[PDB]
Amino acid sequence: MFTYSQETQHGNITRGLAVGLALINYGRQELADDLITKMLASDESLLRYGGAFTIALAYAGTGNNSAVKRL
Amino acid sequence: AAVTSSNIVLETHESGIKPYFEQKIQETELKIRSKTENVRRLEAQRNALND
Amino acid sequence: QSNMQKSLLPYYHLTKAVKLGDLKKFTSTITKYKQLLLKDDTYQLCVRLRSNVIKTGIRIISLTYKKISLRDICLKLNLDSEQTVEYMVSRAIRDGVIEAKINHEDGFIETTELLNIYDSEDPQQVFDERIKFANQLHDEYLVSMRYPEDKKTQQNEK
Amino acid sequence: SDIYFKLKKLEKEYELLTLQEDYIKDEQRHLKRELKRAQEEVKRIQSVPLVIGQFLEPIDQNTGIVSSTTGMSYVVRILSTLDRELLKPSMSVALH
Amino acid sequence: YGVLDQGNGWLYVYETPNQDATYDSALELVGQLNKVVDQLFEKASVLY
Amino acid sequence: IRDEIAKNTELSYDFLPLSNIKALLFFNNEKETEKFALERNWPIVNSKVYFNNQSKEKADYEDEMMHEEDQKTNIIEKAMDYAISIEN
Amino acid sequence: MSLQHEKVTIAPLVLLSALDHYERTQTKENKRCVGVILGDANSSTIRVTNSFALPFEEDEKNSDVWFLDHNYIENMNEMCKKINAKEKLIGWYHSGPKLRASDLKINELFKKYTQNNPLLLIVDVKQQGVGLPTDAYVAIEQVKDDGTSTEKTFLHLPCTIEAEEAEEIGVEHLLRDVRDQAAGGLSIRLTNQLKSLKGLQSKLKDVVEYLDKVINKELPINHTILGKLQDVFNLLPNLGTPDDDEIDVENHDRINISNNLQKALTVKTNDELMVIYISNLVRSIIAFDDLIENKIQNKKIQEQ
Amino acid sequence: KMLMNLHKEQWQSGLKMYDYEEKEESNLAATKSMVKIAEQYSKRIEEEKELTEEELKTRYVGRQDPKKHLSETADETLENNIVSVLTAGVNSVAIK
Amino acid sequence: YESAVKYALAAKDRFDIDEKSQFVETIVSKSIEMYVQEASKQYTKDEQFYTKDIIDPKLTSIFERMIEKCLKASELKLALGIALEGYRLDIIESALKSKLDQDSTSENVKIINYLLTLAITTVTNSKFRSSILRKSFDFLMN
Repeated sequence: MFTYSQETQHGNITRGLAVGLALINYGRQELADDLITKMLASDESLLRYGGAFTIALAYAGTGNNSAVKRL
Repeated sequence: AAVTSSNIVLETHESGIKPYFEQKIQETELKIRSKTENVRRLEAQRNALND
Repeated sequence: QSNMQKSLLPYYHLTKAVKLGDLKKFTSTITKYKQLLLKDDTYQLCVRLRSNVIKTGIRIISLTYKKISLRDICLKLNLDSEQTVEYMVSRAIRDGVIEAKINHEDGFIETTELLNIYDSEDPQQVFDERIKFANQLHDEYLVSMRYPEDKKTQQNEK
Repeated sequence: SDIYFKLKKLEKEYELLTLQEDYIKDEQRHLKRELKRAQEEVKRIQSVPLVIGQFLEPIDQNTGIVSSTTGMSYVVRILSTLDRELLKPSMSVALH
Repeated sequence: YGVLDQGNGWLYVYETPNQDATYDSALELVGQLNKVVDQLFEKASVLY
Repeated sequence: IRDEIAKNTELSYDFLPLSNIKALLFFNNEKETEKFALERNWPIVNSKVYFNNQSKEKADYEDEMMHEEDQKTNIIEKAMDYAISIEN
Repeated sequence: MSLQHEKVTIAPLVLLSALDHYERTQTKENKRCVGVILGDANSSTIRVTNSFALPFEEDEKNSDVWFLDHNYIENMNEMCKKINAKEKLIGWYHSGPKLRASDLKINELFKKYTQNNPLLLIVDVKQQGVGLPTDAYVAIEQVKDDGTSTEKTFLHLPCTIEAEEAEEIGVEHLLRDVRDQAAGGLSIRLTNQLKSLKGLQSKLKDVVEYLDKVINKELPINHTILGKLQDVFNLLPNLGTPDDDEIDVENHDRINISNNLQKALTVKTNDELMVIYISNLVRSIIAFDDLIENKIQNKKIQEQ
Repeated sequence: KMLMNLHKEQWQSGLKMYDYEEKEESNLAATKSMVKIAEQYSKRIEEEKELTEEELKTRYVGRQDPKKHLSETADETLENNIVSVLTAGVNSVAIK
Repeated sequence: YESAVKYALAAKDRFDIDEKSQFVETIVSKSIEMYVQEASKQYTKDEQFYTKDIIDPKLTSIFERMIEKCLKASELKLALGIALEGYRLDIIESALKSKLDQDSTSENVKIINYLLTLAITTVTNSKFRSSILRKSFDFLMN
């Protein structure tokens, strides 16, 4: 998902890939910290956009201090 | 007294979970007053900058 | 310039007795007001302040005259020997009271200068005290905006 | 004790208030830099080129009436942190 | 702006004693602001 | 008493004859007076003491420690700590 | 040719164009995009207005082999005279990353087309230095420091970069950062003092090292470097002089005024407090008055 | 990164303390100017318990408020003097 | 508070008659806290690590005995409540297991639920919160 997000210069396809990354990382909590740092460091508008929602889905349905500060 | 504990014997140092209750509840009630007043202080200033 | 002297009448006499460098005046008052000193926990300090009659006796004379012989100070404070002078002053300057130096090869005491400290790093220490206290007042007021507002809200209607 | 075990979850909630309190300082800094940025734009307009009018009369105290050497007559908005006391007498003024 | 030595017959002459032109202004600064605080203190404390 | 007068007499004198230090700090031999001098690290060369010599070495001891550097407070430190209170 | 050349200002159009060209010729891995630099010259301030790629090859086996197209330059110069009147060939750029000695040889041929001395303008495509990536040079000739061998070598011209007011507006607002070309508050000016000192630290190290490698490795002597660095020592301040004593009088003067400014701001925040304390008594009275006044209203309804 | 640039004079201007003639003038001028508006700060607040914000400014001529201007002057000369003593102390300790 | 609790366990000697008497049991309470800090990090690494010398022998013996004292008040929120906090399996498995007795059908389910809801709400640690969940069902099923 990540590789072909960087790869395609079409803007629609990057956004779909960036959001679709999030979905896999539902319920991971702690093991989604590798992904989240990569998405947000990129200077692409679409990558960061889905990058927030990696953080939404990992800790979804219970609170978490680390997640609230980062966002 | 002056050789035995024989004052404030109804709480504090009775079982270890007893002084755990006391120390913490007094800390929490002081803390929530501090955190609300600071957050209000600091928001009055950020509204001034926004303004 | 204190707005009463109506129980401070013994300690006005004490300022005077130390001040001239006179020992007899110190004896007469301490016996006289013995019950009062005993009550106020100031009698213990007056065993040391017997000692400081002469030590502060020096302090006016070395201040007045920058350079004054060992022998001249024997005149003034009626001291045993020239050597007796040197001992009293030497203690006081370790305690820092005089701020002076005794010269034994030219037979006089030379009161040391303070100079100009405006060209030294001393005013930077004074400011540091002032700066730190003022920063603390700006932070404190902002907290105390909030506090009356809580008190009033809790309070029953007016 | 019951209150004490309910507490544990409350203390976490107060911790997010703690994080709000750290968050204000980060917002503050952003705004202060930016107030000076906003102000820089307005200095661009204050300075050259300008075109010289003659100030007539205030019609408000934030909006005035001027004439120009352009050959026209306008209603203009008076920018703040400038003197409103020296528009009383008709004197030459500059319009952007 | 001189002083006279009688200890050997000399005349020491100096130009104006140099002074902080800044510190003159700063006495005036303290004098202005100080009365502002008397008013602040009066008015905030006659509320209660 | 003998150790106490050495402390007073650093500030008072810069140097003394060995017969004068002898009279002042009370001693019945010159072996005692010089032993006492070299405890306070004052050369007895020229037949004069030299009080200032111990003063130098106490000052160096203090400069090596990190308890003396921040007591002074340097001007780079004062301004930067001054700057962050305001911007806080 | 030209004997007026002190500085070369570079607009950020030129720096970006060169950068693009490297990546649109597919030349990478320390191979060279070389292009012509266009704009006014034969002035103390050289300004480069524009740039365009030239066809160019290099073989790093033998650097006495390269390909430069002779047709292409003429055709581009003709076109470029039409768009702006500013534009004429005033040198050639190199894409770096360093100044190779292979760059003399190219410069030698390049002199013929030019109406001035050509410039060797290095634009680095990977970012370098606490200072700029962009460093400018002019070919001059001089005698060495061994007093033997007159070699055509390259004279550093310093650079600061400039753009017209036409270009500049678009630069300022496109940028979406703090900027090292502008600055905000006190907080950013503490940053600047740390960054400026860090540059000194790194730069000093290069000087010592250079001194080492002269007496170890035994690279040839330069009295240009050694001579300039002789001056540095006499310029050097020292401690214990009357001058440092005059610094301390000024430090008291400036911190004292900073103390009075601080005191002033204590009275300012002491004002805000008051306004709120007045606001608190007025709000608390009227808030409560309303409730009382409502009870009476409700009471009319109830009665019948 | 290219568009922005990093300046080589960014490091030189950091490590240069400006001429001292201009600094005696700076402190002297600034501290004196705040006396004229310090006095007017009292007259503003002779009353403040009066209603309406515009009203306060119309009675005692508090237009372009003496509280706001005087403070502003206090913050801006203060920012420069802290940075100047900083630069001066950095250079002397650093270089030798 | 910290010089005192560190000194007590550093010693490896007596401070453990103060549980049995009344003196200072604030030292004991800080020892319970200290246990959370070490156990957390070592629970990821292993599920057996309680008999290493990294963890103090006083620290381990105090932790179990505190629970013993809890159950004699006959309020089981203390026993279990501390047990979850300590990143300890052993205390929980045993605590739940002993006190099911068919006091009521309704009530035996309640004993487990206090701890169970506590796990979900309080503990965000993924590894641990998963383990607990399997244990809880084994006693419910039993």
